[PDB]
Amino acid sequence: TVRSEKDSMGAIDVPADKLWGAQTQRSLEHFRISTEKMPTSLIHALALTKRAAAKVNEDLGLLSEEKASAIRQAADEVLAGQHDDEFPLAIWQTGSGTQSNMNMNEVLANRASELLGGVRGMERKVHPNDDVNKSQSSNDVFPTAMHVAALLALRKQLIPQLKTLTQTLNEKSRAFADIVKIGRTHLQDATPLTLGQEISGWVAMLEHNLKHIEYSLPHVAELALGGTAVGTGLNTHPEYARRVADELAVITCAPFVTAPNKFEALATCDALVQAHGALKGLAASLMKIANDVRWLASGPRCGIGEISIPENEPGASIMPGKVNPTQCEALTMLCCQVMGNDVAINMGGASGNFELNVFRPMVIHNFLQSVRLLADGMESFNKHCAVGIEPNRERINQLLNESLMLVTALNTHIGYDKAAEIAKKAHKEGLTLKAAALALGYLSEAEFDSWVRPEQMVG
Amino acid sequence: MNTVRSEKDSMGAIDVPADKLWGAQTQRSLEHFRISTEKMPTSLIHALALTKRAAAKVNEDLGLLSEEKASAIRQAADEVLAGQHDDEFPLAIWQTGSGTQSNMNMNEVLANRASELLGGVRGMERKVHPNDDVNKSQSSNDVFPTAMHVAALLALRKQLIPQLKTLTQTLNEKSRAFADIVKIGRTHLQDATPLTLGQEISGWVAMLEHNLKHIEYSLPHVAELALGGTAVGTGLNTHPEYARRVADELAVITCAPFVTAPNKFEALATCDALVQAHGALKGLAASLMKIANDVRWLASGPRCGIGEISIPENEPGASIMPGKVNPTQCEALTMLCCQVMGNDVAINMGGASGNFELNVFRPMVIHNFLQSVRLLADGMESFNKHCAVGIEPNRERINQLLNESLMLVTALNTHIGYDKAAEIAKKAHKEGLTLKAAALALGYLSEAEFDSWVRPEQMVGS
Amino acid sequence: TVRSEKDSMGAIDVPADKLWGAQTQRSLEHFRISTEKMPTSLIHALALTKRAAAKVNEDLGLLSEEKASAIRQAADEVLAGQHDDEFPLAIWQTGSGTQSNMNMNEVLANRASELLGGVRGMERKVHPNDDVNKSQSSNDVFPTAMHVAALLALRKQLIPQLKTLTQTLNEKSRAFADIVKIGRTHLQDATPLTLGQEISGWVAMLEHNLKHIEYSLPHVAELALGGTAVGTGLNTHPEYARRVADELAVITCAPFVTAPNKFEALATCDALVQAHGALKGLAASLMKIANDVRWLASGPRCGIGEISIPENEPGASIMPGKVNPTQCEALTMLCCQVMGNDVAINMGGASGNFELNVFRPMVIHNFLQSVRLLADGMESFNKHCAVGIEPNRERINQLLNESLMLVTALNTHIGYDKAAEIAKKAHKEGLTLKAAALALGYLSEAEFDSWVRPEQMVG
Amino acid sequence: MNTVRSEKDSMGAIDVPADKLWGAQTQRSLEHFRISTEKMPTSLIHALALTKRAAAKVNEDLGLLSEEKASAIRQAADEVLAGQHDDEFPLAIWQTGSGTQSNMNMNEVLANRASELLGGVRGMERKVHPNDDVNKSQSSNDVFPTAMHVAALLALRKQLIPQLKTLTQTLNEKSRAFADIVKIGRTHLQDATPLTLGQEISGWVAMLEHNLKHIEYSLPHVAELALGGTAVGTGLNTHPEYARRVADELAVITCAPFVTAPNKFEALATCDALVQAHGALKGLAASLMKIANDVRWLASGPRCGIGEISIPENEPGASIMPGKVNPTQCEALTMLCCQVMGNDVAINMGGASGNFELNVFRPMVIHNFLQSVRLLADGMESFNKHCAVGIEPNRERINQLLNESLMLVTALNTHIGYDKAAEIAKKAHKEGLTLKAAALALGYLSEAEFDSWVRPEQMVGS
Repeated sequence: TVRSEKDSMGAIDVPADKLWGAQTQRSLEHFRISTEKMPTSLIHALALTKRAAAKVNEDLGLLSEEKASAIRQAADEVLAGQHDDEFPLAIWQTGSGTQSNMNMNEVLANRASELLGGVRGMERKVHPNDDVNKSQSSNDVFPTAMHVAALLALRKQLIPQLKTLTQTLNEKSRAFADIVKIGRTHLQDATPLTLGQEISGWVAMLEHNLKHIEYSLPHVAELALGGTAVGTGLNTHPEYARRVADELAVITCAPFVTAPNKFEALATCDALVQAHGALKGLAASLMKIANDVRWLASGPRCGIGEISIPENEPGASIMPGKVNPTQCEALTMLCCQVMGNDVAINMGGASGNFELNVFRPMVIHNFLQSVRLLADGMESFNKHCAVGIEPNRERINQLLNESLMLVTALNTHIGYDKAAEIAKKAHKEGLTLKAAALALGYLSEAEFDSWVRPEQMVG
Repeated sequence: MNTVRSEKDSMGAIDVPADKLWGAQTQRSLEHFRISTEKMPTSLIHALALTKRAAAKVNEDLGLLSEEKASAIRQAADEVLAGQHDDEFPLAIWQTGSGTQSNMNMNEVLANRASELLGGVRGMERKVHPNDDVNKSQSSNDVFPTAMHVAALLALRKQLIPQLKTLTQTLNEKSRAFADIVKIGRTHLQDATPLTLGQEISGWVAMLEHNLKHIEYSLPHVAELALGGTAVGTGLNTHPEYARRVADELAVITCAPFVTAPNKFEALATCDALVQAHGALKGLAASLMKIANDVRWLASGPRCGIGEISIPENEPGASIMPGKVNPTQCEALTMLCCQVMGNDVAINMGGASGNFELNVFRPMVIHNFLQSVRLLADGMESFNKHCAVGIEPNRERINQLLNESLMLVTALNTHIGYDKAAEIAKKAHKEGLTLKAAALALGYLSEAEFDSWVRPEQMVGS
Repeated sequence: TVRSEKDSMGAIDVPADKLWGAQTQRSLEHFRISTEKMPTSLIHALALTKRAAAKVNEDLGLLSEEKASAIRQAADEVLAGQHDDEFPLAIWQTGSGTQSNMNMNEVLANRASELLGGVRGMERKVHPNDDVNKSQSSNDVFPTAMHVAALLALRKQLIPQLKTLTQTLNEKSRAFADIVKIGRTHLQDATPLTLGQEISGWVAMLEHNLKHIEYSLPHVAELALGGTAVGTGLNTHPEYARRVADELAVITCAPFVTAPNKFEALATCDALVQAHGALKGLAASLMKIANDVRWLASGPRCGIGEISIPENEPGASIMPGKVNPTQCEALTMLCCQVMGNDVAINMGGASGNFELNVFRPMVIHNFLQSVRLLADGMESFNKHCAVGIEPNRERINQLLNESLMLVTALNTHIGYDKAAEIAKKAHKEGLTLKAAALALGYLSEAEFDSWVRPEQMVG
Repeated sequence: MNTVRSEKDSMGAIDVPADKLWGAQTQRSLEHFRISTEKMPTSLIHALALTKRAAAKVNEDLGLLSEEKASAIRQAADEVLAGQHDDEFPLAIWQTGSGTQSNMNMNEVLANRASELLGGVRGMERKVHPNDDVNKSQSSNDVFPTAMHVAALLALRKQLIPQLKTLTQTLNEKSRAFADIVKIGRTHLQDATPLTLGQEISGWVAMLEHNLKHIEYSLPHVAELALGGTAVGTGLNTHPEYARRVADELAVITCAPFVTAPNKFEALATCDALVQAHGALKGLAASLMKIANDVRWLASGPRCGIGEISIPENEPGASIMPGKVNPTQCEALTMLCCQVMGNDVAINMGGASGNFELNVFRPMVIHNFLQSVRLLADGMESFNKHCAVGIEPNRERINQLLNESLMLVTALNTHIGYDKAAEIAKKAHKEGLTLKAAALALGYLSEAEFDSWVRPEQMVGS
């Protein structure tokens, strides 16, 4: 049931049906904190980092072709989802990510040994440190995997979902471009704008956010690998850093480059602090959009009720028309989460010392969570709410013609002071605008219905 | 004034304005920390003066400081407390992290002024000395945390708690006045089963009562004072009774229950009492945000929103959109509640960042803490007098919304059965009818039966 | 492989080997956001809430004994860990927690049906809404489960671990009460204190934190159950609210009470905002303690090096004595997490509207995570670091006698000005205190070794 | 002054101080929002004056405002910009959430002053009118966000970016000066393989260069101006060229690349540009915290810490502990970096909280944003001139730590083999010896061989 594996501290029992080794087993004894583990995206990024290092070590004559090929095949198995239960370590581990680095070194070594016709354990043919970790430190591997995971998740999950939601809202803005509704400022009745114009604000927000996120990508694409322990690259080949960044760029099809300054790359999480700044901006924009949708849909009788949204959940038959805006609630909740995650990231990023920032597992846990939340949240909100937004045209028109600020249209005809008098009149008593205007003899009713035209008041 | 006076410290001489009472170390800090515009708040300056006044009294009691000097120092401190020397404290929040520079600012101003009170002069011929006399038995390391806690506890007791109690009382009066006004409930922003306006306001009242208790629970820790720990917490070379005596003297002159900190190492190395007390303040900010939002949403309109209540109209804006009045008290309150949340993060970072024997994030921690107390106290005071005391129901609008909603339909269940009641609600919703119109259209009851059976006052409990 | 279950929206396929129903299945379609699910503590609290409601409904004659007993037995199976895979829903769901409430209603109904000799599915003998949810709303059930989970986790996990760590540090403070070391303020050489005194500061911090956490418990013990949809308790028995709080108190052995104001209980998360305030205070204290430990242990040659800590991880044989303070790193990282979690909670708690706060899954996700992190982190730091803190007595004494601030001891003998002169002398040149004092003739060397006694300088 | 002048708005008459230039709406705000002490910063007041000056010019160009009135309004605005009217702006941050009250403050002051410039008087007989003239073509809803962006962009361009560039240059000079000084590395706070002091500082330089680029990427969005959107974003009843013309005029008078916002609905409904730009500022705060901490830790001592570098000694403290000087510039910087983090949270909450056509958390957002810019700009300026320009290595201490560490042992591997080198390191660690002493004790090499083989200058790359 168990196997005895060894490190420099001695022997330790490891489950026979697992591929990790002594160091992973010790971490399981020493870091039994909560339930958060490395996410799949990070495990995959670590496997890609080892795959690239193995290829470059082979190219430089430092690692045999048979070992380099077996390591790459084992890494491909991780990427293919064959070893998810081989990565049991907590986020709340050593702050450099050493334990997860060793987790990957041990799993890949034991598995590559089997691929070469050998066995897992201390008789293995491939060695976690001398082979899988060759030319590397935990110090430069872990920030490399952080940036690989972050850049790929932004490119493959978040940005596509952001574009998809933007396109849906752009279509809605065009479809509702002629529907005049009442504006609200301070929650109070204002002047008209079209529903398409209001939605066009949401679209412009999402377009701006995309640009801000795109501006953060070049820094995230810079990789620490090759800085080794403290940034000098001592005892590495002078071409290794460029070569491994090039290999990661080839195998991921993403524009990874070696970090021009390895001291900044090891001592900080600055690229992720900055990139997460753009994500909390997106969270603030999505919060506003989600709130507008649920407030506009509120009712069906005692709120605003200007739009309808899809009803996705069942309800009591005695309560027809209570449609809780549950996609909006999920989205607003995750936006709060992103704001909190930003604070955790900022504290970790502010807290480097000398040659190494050792808040890294926590920083990447928060960062990748925010990406998942925003990407999946935008997908969910798009599919289950935004694509189905529809106007309640009768309710929109009823509210539009209730606003006393339609009196704006009378300025050019009878002057601001008499328009302000009609509005103050209708407000002080319980009268409409036209009832107030006719009681003052400032115009005829035909003059009113010809001059007060909301469709002419939207620019 | 252009003319200068030469003041000296152990590093040499520096020119200070001739018309000012500070000395060399104040001038060095003023010149070396030209960072933004935030200065020590008056509450903290007063707390520093109180600290020096108490130390002078105790040093005299113990025979360490002459009556003549101790009395002059206390007289100078009383001038500061009376508001006669606000312009003598020019230093930034963004100074040394222990607040040494503001400690020295008080030492220098009080020494120069006490010298004048003894018939002497300000400057290097002074009769009273900032270090040997005004700072006797003290370090910046125990003085500044003491002033922080004195300022914080007095602000909580004298400003925040009374304003919280006043706002709670007003809302309790409104809850009682509106106890019989049934309105539509809202959950998820959707129409829901009814409750009274008084019941809804009673929730706000209960929130403020709970917040008061949480704040009260934080006060004993803030009442613990570092004074007597001196440089590292050991109290080296101070009188064994000094720490208790100075806490007792501060308790006397402030009428507040200050005590000496039982562990001076915790008192110097952390801002933990303020981190915890600010936790209660951010709780209050979250409650006040919710109350303020309920008020402005319920008041929204006057025609295109909810409009269930009216609030006082206090100012117009620009002439564009004539007669439009906004819930500006609610907005000021929601804005300051956001500020308190951000201040909590800054405080938490400073509080988490002590090293060894001293936390040196102190000016920033106390700047944020006292700001949050001002914002919450003054904001509650303003919201109360300019909005809450004048909340009124719009009874016709409340009834219109309630009676035109679908949420009174369950009152029909006992009379006609669930199935017919649900059929009525479904028809009303699909066809845009009131429940009464749908029920009459189906022939399931008479108008008189509907009016007799559908009683909102029977659907809210007691 | 599948079963057809129904709700008011129609039929939907549910895995035959699962116990949930139509509403849980729909939630799995509509809320596919990230990976965070309800934690076990919350699932168990929900099961306890249903168990108590079933007992009270039976006592009041509203639910048959056979159904109430079967529901309680099913709930006990959940509490016994027999149904962990029956709760698949995301945190990022409806903001009231309706979906997880229905998840529990459906699992308990289908299972209780089997316990009565029936089947799962639409032919079941126990019904999720009419039976398992009787007298309840999602609106009052979910905040009840939040408070049950929070109070029990504070009482059973966090507070015991806090007391355990405090006791360890108290023992260390006593053991090192006579070891004089150099104080540091602003990172600079100060006057002496004992190592026991310095550790006594950590102890006092943890004692204060315990009191603050204890002060938060009475509010968390107040339960919303019985407020139903909006707080009025419409269509419930007048004794139900008190009875169900009493039953929860009996079955948990914790002092639960019914909330005196159900409107505050439904419309806010205030008790948890306040309780989390105490937890972020503990995080700030633990951060400081952990930082003191790792800085005091830094080295072994180019830092402070005043204490040693256990070495739990292997290292390269060529690098003996590099002992990374990995427990300190895990602890400081989770303290940053708690600070971020506090911001997320504060935003959710500030964001209630009218009768209901609908940020609840996110609030409780963060709150229970902070409890796990702090409780498990204190356990880990205690077992794997704090219990093994030891002084490096030679290094402590070497640094103690290096500080020029030992010149303080000369004030009472030769006066402050000449003491300040000796210190300014030793600082300006490259001399010790005694070399400077002898070169000035201010004292003999016997006078120096008799007057400068650090053990006499600690109070 | 006790004497009053009666000023009027649409709600009635109110007394204002006779010696002040503001009007009825300023007085109502002053009296109704007595909340704490934070007021509009001078940068924002100036940005409001610039906005009014540009609107007056464009309104004149379009034939909507007489030359005589437009010129007098611009003259009054120039007086504000010249610092002649700071005491005329008494309003709190904690006012209406749109900033209407400060919009009206500028309208009233400029109208009353422009009236005087035309030979008229202040008050209700004035010749120039706050609403019809100074606010022509405008709403508070587009004026306040415009002033926010004008103040923010100018502060970033004129204060923050130049100070960031200056500090970067200083640290680059230090990196070059110390390029040959090998020191011990530290990872996890533990002794690690060596690098040069110049390499370590080059990390700080690279951090500041990256931060500059991130800040620069945020500027185009802040340059977009809401002016022309009026009340809800439609620009109802304004000239079709007004929005472009006023952005062009602001670009001319500020020499900054302002443009009209392509979507006025986004510009009114959000503070998104400032939420994003502040994200870059909190990134800079995290970098500066790390740099400041490296400096104070490396300078720590002078005898019981690290002590690898020396920094300027700028002030003493109190006489207790004589001659002890603290890294006070580092402390001010770390404190303000904490402040920026908290300010980010307050900004994010305000930015997330818009509703419908207008975000009404604006005074609080801009208060925090401009504070962070002042803190970071002035803090970098202060840290540079009072600390960074004077960083110096303690060469003997650096060499002592390096040579007495265990981390040079790998230099022996190629000469005696890994196994003997590891044996030497293990013996040195267990017995408290230097590597040289352990190697000699084992008889594995000579002292001359050790000195020849163990070359730190060969262990740092290039």
